[PDB]
Amino acid sequence: GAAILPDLGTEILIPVCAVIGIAFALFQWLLVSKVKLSAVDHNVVVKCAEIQNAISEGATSFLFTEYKYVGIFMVAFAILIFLFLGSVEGFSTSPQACSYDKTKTCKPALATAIFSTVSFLLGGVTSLVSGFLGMKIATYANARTTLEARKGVGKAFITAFRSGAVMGFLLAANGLLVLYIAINLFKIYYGDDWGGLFEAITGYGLGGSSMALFGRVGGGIYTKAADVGADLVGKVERNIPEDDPRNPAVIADNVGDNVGDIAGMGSDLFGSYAQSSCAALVVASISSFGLNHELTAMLYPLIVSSVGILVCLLTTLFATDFFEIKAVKEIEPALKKQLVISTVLMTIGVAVVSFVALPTSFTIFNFGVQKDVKSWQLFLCVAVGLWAGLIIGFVTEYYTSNAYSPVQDVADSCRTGAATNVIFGLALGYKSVIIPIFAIAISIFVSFTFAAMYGIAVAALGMLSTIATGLAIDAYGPISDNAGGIAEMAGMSHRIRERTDALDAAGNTTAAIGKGFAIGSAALVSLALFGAFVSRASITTVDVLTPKVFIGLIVGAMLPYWFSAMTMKSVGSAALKMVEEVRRQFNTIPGLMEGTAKPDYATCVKISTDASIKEMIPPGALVMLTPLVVGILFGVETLSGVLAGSLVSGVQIAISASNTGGAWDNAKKYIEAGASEHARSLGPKGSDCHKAAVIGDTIGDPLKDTSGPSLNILIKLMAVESLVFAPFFATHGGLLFKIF
Amino acid sequence: GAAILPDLGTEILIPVCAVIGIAFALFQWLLVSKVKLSAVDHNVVVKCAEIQNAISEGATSFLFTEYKYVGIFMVAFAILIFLFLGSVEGFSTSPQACSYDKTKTCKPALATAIFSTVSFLLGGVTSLVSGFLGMKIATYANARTTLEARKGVGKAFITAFRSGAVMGFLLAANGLLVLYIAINLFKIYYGDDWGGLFEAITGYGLGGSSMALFGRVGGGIYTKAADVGADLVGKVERNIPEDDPRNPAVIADNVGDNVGDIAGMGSDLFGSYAQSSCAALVVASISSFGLNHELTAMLYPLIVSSVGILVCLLTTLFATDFFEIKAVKEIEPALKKQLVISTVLMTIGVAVVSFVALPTSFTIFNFGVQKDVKSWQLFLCVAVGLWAGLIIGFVTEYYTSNAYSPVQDVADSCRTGAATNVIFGLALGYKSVIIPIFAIAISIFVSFTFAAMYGIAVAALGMLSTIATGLAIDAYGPISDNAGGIAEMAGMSHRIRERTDALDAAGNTTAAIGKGFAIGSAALVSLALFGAFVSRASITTVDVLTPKVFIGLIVGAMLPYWFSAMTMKSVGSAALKMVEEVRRQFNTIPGLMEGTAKPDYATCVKISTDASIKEMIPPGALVMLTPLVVGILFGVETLSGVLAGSLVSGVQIAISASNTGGAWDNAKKYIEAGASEHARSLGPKGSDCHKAAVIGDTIGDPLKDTSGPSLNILIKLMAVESLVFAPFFATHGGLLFKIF
Ligand SMILES: [K+]
Ligand SMILES: [K+]
Ligand SMILES: [Mg+2]
Ligand SMILES: [Mg+2]
Ligand SMILES: [Mg+2]
Ligand SMILES: [Mg+2]
Ligand SMILES: [Mg+2]
Ligand SMILES: [Mg+2]
Ligand SMILES: [Mg+2]
Ligand SMILES: [Mg+2]
Ligand SMILES: [Mg+2]
Ligand SMILES: [Mg+2]
Repeated sequence: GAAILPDLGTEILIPVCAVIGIAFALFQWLLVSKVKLSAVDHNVVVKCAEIQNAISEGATSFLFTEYKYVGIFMVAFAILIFLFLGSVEGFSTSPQACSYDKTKTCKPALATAIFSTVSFLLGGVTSLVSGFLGMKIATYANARTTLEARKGVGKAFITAFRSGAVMGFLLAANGLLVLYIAINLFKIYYGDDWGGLFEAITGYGLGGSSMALFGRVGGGIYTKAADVGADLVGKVERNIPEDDPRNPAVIADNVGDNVGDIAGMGSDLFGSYAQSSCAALVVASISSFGLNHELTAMLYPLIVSSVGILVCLLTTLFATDFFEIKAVKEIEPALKKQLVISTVLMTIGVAVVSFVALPTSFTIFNFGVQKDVKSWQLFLCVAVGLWAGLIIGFVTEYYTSNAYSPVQDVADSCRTGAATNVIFGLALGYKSVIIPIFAIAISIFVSFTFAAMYGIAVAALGMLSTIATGLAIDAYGPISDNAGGIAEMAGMSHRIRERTDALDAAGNTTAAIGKGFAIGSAALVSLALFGAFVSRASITTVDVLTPKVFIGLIVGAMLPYWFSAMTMKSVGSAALKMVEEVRRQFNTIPGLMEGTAKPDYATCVKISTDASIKEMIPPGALVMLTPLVVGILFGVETLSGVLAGSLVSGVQIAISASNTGGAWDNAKKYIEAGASEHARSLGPKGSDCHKAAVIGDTIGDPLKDTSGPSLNILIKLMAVESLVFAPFFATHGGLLFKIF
Repeated sequence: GAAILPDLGTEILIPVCAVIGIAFALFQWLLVSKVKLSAVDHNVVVKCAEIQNAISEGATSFLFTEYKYVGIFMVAFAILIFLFLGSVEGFSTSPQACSYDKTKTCKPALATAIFSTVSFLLGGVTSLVSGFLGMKIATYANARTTLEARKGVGKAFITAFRSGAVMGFLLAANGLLVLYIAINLFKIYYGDDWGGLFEAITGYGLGGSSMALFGRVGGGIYTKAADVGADLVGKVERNIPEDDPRNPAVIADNVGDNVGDIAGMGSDLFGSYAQSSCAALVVASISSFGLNHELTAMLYPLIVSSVGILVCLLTTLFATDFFEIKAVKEIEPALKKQLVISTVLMTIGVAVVSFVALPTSFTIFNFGVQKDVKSWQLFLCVAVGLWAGLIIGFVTEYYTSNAYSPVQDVADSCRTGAATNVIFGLALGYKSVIIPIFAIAISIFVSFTFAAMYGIAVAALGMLSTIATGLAIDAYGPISDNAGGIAEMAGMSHRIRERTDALDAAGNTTAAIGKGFAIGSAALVSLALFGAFVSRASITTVDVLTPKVFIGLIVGAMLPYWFSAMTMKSVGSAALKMVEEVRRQFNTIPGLMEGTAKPDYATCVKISTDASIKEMIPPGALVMLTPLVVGILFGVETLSGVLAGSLVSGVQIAISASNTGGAWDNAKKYIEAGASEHARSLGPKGSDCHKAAVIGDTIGDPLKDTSGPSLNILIKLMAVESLVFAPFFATHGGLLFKIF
């Protein structure tokens, strides 16, 4: 059944909304350019601009180096996709029976091996463009946020948030436009074979998350080596302020906010967006929508994202035009309003899209059977994902903001030293998982029940339907974080650093919230892909109580720990070398501590550049080799176990790591600000409580910026990778069981 | 068909072997009594006796308090068991057709409800005896180990190890003999109805682990609050030795080792022994052994345990007589040789047992079907668990002993502060899970394939066939811990503490190893019980990709994190109180720091007692209520997911926590001993490195002694509980799906 909105309306609506989001982001970049500064007050403006240039050059330099390796890996792995998928029907040029309906004839499997390779490289390139653009705006707006901090918090907040929105709307409108364009290009070849079209398209998400795994790990290693080294020697050993220009690791630290927290994060979320859209597409592909070639209903996920951009645009105005921040206590509530407003507005949006872009009745593929589904049931699938996200944001704020007891109790535990600070921090993180898991389970139950794997996929997209806003609040953070580091390197007034610090602490909470959305959506989308994988691999039942599935389940559950071991050990080893370097400079360069001599920044940049590029590779290998190794040697049943186990296991450590690290940071920020008497009782900066907080903060650095947030990528990447290679695994895999 | 070993022989062999183990234990306790002391230098002998009595009194006191609460919970829960099980057939007294053979009449379900309650209480009481006896031997051997340290490590080693063996053989022979007696007593009633005989018997393990959960958590909180408090204030703050008699928290610290590391541990391992034997028995009971009433083969697991006692007796003689330690580097290898010899001897013993106690062919129940199994396949089932254990032992040694690079690098990482020490230690723990998980997976695959759930249960039992020795080397540790604690409190020479420190470091590794075995066997027995549950609940297929199962899976996987949040927070909070109290005495009691005034030990004992008796309740409730809540509300399918999820997810956190904490401890011991240039450069005691090590160690305290080791109980306890209540859930559960 056709919908109210005709195919031509949809063909127009989607890219119109994208260009709108692009226009809007370009516009926000313009308003941010209204803040003038050059390296030619005035003496302070010149210094800020010199510091920005140092950071901007350091950031661009690292991404270029990083993307070189990753681009090469991108090219190599694309050959593997062509070869393995092409080998399914021996590289035949002949058409064959449809995988989904043996009464019909489909395009040759080799064409699909080729179009998978193309969309993969599309996804890889879009992923790199995402993180790179985000870096460009972030390294542009940081000093602009510092300069506007001379006029109050509100003025600096806007600059930071407008700039976060630039990244938000650019990433979200570009990822949509490319997908839409790819789908229409692909359709030219595939014609009536939508099954093959969208099976090819799923390479897009595989491309996105592949180039994101390396950018999150590599970026995260770079940034945390510097962070730990700068803060330990600077603040704990030498009693100098954070981000002090004497500290040789400060440039690498602040560069690191852009190459990890911004660039890697942008790629990470692009992967999430792309996989969730593609997952929905691949199931609709072989449900009534794709079989009846109903284009509008087929592109329902892209229509939801389209409305999401408009909703997020109106939402953004509330924090950019309609309201101003007068007290620092208004920052976190302002950012949270963004989530609440977008969630409420988008519920209405999805209601409308569900009403105009869907027939009231259709069928959804359900493990070999066309299942009857109503459009109001699909509305609820998108909606549970959307609201689960908001719930996750709220619980995450509660456990990571210093406006509430959990983080204040952690700061408070500093009176008895670093050991109690850490025990309390760990326990907080563990505790934090409870509600998010419950929210995820409710989303799974509701959406699985109504619409099977498609429902779960659109629940994932629901949670990410507000991604422009989500990215905006998140990106706002590292921009504020740089703004404070620049203020201190520029030797500005203490009132400036206090303002940026308030903006920064809100960004800490905000970045934890972003991790929650990433982990929540990854859980949902991976589950949906898992289901699609099982179908595509022609498995009758994934029975937990079979030797093959169970070994996969327990081994898959171990993988997130293995991955965490590597990345933790890497940061630890790199930070250890950074500390030794910072100490060397302080102890051998005369006048450095005195303020007479310049530190050698480039040496610290090198330590974390060398460590990141080298050490990003094994965890990257572990994630990408696991589907291939298990699928080839052990078979699709065992890989099924690996996927379920790594999902339910990886999710727990991801959440606890991110929240623990976030809480330790904000506990530290609490002490540093001294905005209440309790906070003031743990101070001043330099006290034993403050230093204990800093210890916990630096332990949490790799937890929340390297291992923790990369875990969502590990889970969803393996899931999509498994689906893509399912025909190959089902045919040529299971080797060890065929031999013995 | 009958085995070579006739039923009457088996009836004799088993108790004879239990009596041999009990006689051996008594003999060792006798030889240990040859070390004389009394409280009535010669002052050194007197001071040791007074300190020992203060520790004995404290430990006997706490367990009485703890066991009183637990014994009351036990009685209540036993009523719950009777009521819920009896309600399945409305408490009818009428016999019904046997589920395993409709041509036969079985005893009423009501009788099984009664005998299940009886076996539950038996297991609970035996668990309590196990922990209490262990505490009584440990608190008898501690000061005798101190006095013998005057003659050297070798002498001290012998008394500590002889004593650990007292516990090991008493616990193994007692667990065995009680189970043998219960089976014969229940048989008087059940007659030919072996299915019901052994279904009732499974409450034994349920009682064993129910009580162990509280003994582990309660004792664990008690000891760790003291430990962290004593260590932080005394060592990091006040710069005094560890276990210094001036420190008010030292008595509670050392009582703690007996109350947690001994009594808790003893109950814990008893539950493992009981569940594995019971898991094997239920499956055999409705296989050919039970269907054909072949006693010898039915009691195969008990015969294996009978032989293990004898094997371990021999093995013990190698560390007790045939070899003398004369140098500190020989302690760990002696300890490791215990595992090696027992494993090799038991491989032979298990071969002999498999040859004389089984018919060459038989059938094992396999989800409704009788699976043809051969006796050499069964030999391999128990042998693969036996050998997986040793691998776990070797790998765990490699990660927790300061003789190897992992821990030495952790210690080395102290050179850059507490933050790096914590990052390295966490990474070490994560890294450590890999081989054990693979070892468990291999064991599952082999034993699952050959003999389904019975094979799996029998592999778990295999892993614990050498439990007398396993307990011996383990119990050796806390005894050695107290010995150095007593030596310091007694003001004995530096040389004595040096010998005890060498004994105690080996104990840290040995404690990690015991944890490895408990987690390994927990995974195995839980999976077997999971499978039995599924049949008992008449579940046709546990399909991962159904809404009901998957939500159980993701929620199940979260439970171990919820549990770790609670226990970590408890210790953190009680430790924070302990620190405040210790600081108060040092700061306000004139003459304390000077050693002319005595501290108030009792107040610290009271803080540990109050926190542990209170805060053991919620995590205990989380474990025991979960099957009931899920089974009653959501039904057996969902509970299935929960059983799988908590298994695969819980083992990862249990392994990484135990090993990280172990590594932090021995990294500290390495610095404290200065037995090489590298270790010395990190010292001396009181250096910034040492204090960084102490910070790591104290964070590790609750990880490895409260949360970590209790996790194996969480996993395995929910598994027996689900099986025991399975008929009740299958019939009266799943309400939320019945209402709607
Ligand atoms: K941040
Ligand atoms: K120990
Ligand atoms: Mg920092
Ligand atoms: Mg930063
Ligand atoms: Mg910063
Ligand atoms: Mg921060
Ligand atoms: Mg940081
Ligand atoms: Mg201690
Ligand atoms: Mg101790
Ligand atoms: Mg001790
Ligand atoms: Mg120890
Ligand atoms: Mg300790």
